[PDB]
Amino acid sequence: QRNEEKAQREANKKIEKQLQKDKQVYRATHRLLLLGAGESGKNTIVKQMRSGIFETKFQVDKVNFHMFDVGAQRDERRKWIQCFNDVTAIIFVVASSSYNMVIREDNQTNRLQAALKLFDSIWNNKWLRDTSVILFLNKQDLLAEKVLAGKSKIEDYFPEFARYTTPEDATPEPGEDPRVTRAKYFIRDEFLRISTASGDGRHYCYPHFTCSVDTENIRRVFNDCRDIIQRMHLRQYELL
Amino acid sequence: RLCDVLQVLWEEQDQCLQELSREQTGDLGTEQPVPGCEGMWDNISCWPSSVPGRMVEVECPRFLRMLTSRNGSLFRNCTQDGWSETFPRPNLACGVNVNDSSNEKRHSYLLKLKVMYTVGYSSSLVMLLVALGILCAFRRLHCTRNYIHMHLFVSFILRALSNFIKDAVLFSSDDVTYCDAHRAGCKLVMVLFQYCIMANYSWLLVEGLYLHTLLAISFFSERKYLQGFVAFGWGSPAIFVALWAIARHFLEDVGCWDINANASIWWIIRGPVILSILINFILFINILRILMRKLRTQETRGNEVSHYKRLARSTLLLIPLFGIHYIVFAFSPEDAMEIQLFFELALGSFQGLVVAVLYCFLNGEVQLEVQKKWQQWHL
Amino acid sequence: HSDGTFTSELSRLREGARLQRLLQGLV
Amino acid sequence: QVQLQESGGGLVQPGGSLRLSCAASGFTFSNYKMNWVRQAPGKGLEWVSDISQSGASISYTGSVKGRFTISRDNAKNTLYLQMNSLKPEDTAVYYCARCPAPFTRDCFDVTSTTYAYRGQGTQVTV
Amino acid sequence: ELDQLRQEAEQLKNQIRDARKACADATLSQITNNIDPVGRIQMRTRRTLRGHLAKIYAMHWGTDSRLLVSASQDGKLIIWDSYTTNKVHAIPLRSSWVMTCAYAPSGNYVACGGLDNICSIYNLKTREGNVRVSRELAGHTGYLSCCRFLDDNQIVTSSGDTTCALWDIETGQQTTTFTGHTGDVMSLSLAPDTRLFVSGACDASAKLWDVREGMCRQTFTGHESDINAICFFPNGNAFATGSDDATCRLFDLRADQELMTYSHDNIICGITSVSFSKSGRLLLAGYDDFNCNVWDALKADRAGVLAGHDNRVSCLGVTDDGMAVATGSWDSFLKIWN
Amino acid sequence: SIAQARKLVEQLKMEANIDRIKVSKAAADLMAYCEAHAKEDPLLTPVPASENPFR
Repeated sequence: QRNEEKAQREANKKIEKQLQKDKQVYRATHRLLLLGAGESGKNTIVKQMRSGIFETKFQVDKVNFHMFDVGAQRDERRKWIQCFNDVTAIIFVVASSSYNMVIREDNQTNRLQAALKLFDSIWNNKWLRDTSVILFLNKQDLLAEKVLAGKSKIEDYFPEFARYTTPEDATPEPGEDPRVTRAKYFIRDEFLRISTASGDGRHYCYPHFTCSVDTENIRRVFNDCRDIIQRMHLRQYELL
Repeated sequence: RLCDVLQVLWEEQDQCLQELSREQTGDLGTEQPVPGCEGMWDNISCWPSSVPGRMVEVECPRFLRMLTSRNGSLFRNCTQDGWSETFPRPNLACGVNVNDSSNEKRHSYLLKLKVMYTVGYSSSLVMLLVALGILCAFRRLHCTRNYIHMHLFVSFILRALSNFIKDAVLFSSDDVTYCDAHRAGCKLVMVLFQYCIMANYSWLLVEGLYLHTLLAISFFSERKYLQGFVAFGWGSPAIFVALWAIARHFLEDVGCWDINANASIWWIIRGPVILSILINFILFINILRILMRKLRTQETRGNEVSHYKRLARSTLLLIPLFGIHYIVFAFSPEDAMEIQLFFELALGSFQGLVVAVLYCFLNGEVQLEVQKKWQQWHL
Repeated sequence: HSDGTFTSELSRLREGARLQRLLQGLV
Repeated sequence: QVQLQESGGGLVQPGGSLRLSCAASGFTFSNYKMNWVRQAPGKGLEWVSDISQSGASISYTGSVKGRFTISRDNAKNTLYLQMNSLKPEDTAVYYCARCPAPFTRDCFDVTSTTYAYRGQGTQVTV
Repeated sequence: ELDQLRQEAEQLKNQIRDARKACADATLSQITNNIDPVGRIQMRTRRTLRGHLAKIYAMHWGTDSRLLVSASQDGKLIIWDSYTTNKVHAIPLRSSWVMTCAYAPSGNYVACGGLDNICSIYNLKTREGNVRVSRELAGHTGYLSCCRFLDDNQIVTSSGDTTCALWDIETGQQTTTFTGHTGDVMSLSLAPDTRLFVSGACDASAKLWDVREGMCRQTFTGHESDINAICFFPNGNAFATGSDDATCRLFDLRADQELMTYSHDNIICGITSVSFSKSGRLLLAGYDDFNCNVWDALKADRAGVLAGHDNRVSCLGVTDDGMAVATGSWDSFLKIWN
Repeated sequence: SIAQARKLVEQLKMEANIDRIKVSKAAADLMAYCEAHAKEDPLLTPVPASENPFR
């Protein structure tokens, strides 16, 4: 019956008009995955910006960003993490001061080493090979207190720290001690070693010394997502 | 002007044809300085037929009469007994006698360049028609970078096609085709030629604008302003050519519109084209500074040499796609018209082929999609 | 642009040749 | 059926040396990166060492570097941990753990509670 | 003690392994060695379905076989008419991370779920005529991996919480809960009778479940890695599985051990999806290499390859009539092959 | 775990108590079923273009 065929054709066109509007709103939005341990400080970072998967909607200068936190999922991430292979960037939050043995933080002898293993597994995954990571070295305020006190030494859990020398691009904060600078830069250099080994230009790592209450965290993510989009357009033109 | 002079001579001949029925026959026998027998309206500019015939008043044509140093002073007499005919070479000879050897080499130099540009446009046209098809044929290739590229390729095809049609209408024969035949047609093809050249310049600037917006403007990927860029690419040349056409019809409406006698009228086309070249040069430099900033904040310490090869390769790819070679002779003296015509037309004609090879034949994605389809044929 | 300059220059020359042949015919 | 059985664990004096062995069956051992993980009493599972499929790429945690050696024999389908200069902090249950998928650079979930591809463990006391 | 139970479990495991080895008189390959091989199988791409903006995770064919529901991570569920390519319905989803979709045998309702941990039921035949979510099932503590309707009021689901659970749609409550698996359950397939169902998890083990009883009647092992896909043979007595170890295995229910193994030295990528042809002679498998391999189920020979996707093949479905095969990919496209 | 081990053992006892069949009988049945429906399989047995709804 031609009446059924023309109705289905009209129904298809009504759907296509609605899908064109959906494409404009989907392609204009930047999707972020926030990953972190319980004591990373991701929840406080989420609270400042502000369900089996939690979502946060925030805007930075006319640009919409949709951020996703795990919520109720098991500790095994090998299947679920494959869904985030199209996100703009993966904001990984790591507590910098969790290098010593602490019962409170997950009952783990080294939380930083566990964070390093997680980062190396995400950076080398076949599905996440083209996904850029925004590394948030959170809890820098606590790290300065632990390094200035001196009861717990990073070299106990990171022997290479004894031979470590702060690089010429240290850019220390006003009034910061050399000891805090060598510590945080060693922490950053541990992650950079993993990212520099296999990046191959497909994806990039953006390290940042962060605090859970830093107002700059939203601007840092905006700048990282702008640099990521720029490199992705450069690559299409073969300019790289 | 060949036509204005030819007509002046035809008007002087119609002036002669008015006095053609002289009715002076029968006094050609009695010896006279001139019996009015003069009938060579063709041989003389026109025959005065004055009985004294002391001098021929017309002499050289009225348009060339001002140019000629003397007026008249030449007597042509068809007399068995009387004064003796005097020819132009004997009397004044105007300046036509002057060999005028200068600029003969330039006339030959232009004809050679026309052959060189003809092969540059032909080669570009063949490679651009096979590039537009590859991009249109594969859905995977479709993207807003490709669609902008598609319009650029078409602008080159029109630039290449326009030239061939213009050459046939104006330079096909030594006899002047379109002398008075189809003047409105010769003018119409000139209008199309001017628009097609300007459309290619406009599209070269649009390629710079799109890439510059993608990098300089944060998160500028709306894909909505693509229609605005398409409208600028075709619409902006149409406005400039129309204003040139208004002026060419209203003022300096001499023969076909091919010769740019009025410099001010030419600036309606030359000035916008020069501005497009200046803008594309600045965007090209800014895109390179943004790119080097990405090069320097990567590879860690990296290698000066490694960064420069990335910079050199990316700069070379951009030069054909923006027309940065148009900067070298833009703002040049009119003494370097021979080198500029050679660089811009003889080698420039190949820029449609270079763009197609770099952004299609050597584009990695195009190579992948052609290979995958050929594997299905290969199976 | 060069194409317009090339077309103006070769048209002006051709005409100066088509006028010179015409004067060669008349004289 | 994937099976990993640890052995060699026991009670040692501080400064003593042990050699843990993990026997593997039910999969192609050569296609998988192998790991040693440990659970100290009152603490979560912690990664100790990993070895690549060839055995060429080897990693260790900072606390055990220069005191622990990880080795694999592809023909024997066996993974080995040699522990020297043992300390009381090294008292834990040691579990050899296979990476989830073969041929993959990444390794996820080896230290997760209830990871399927992990042996029952061998307690080591110093 | 824990050791006595452990050695007792090992005793039972070895006893089962001897009992099953006592039934291995002759391999399925030896039994089928004398039959004519299928030979090269050539399937062309008849219909390409376009419209999804992001990777497709799942697709299910309607019982009529003229229609199919696809599920994508752009947050959209799309109903397609495979005979004309016309979209019948586009359903906006509350959560964009859908991992599964199901068409009802009646076709009155469809189901989707994912990282939300919820199975959402949509009515396709409302009195108003607008598709609206009619029931949300919220018991599961992990992502939804697979779902299948037994009927309009009953639907079985599988979660990353290690469990499966029958649901009564009218009450929204779990009639029974299947908790045998130790890893994230990735797939399930209902038997033609619907009395039983099989499930594949990330523990390299497949479990046969009695739906009414809620008990696991049989467990099947031998995969080296996570089982990603599972499908029953069309007679209900065997099922096929696809794993991350780049291998497919056919497991017989009455024999309680795998009859056949489909592998190749050149394939080093995991399997995402498996389906059987109407006779069961052909096993179709989707791969991470972007290509589907058609296998001769009886002889374990690769009969043909479907190669039209530019991204990982996420899901496969064969029509009820057996006329067509659908393939869904991370490339946002669904291709129908004949 | 002691509860988990007491749960796993009880399940293994149920799986051990099942009645099996020879693999040869199981493999003959699959072959007979496939050969009974080969004509009705449009993918194994291609049909004329006229029959194909798709083409």
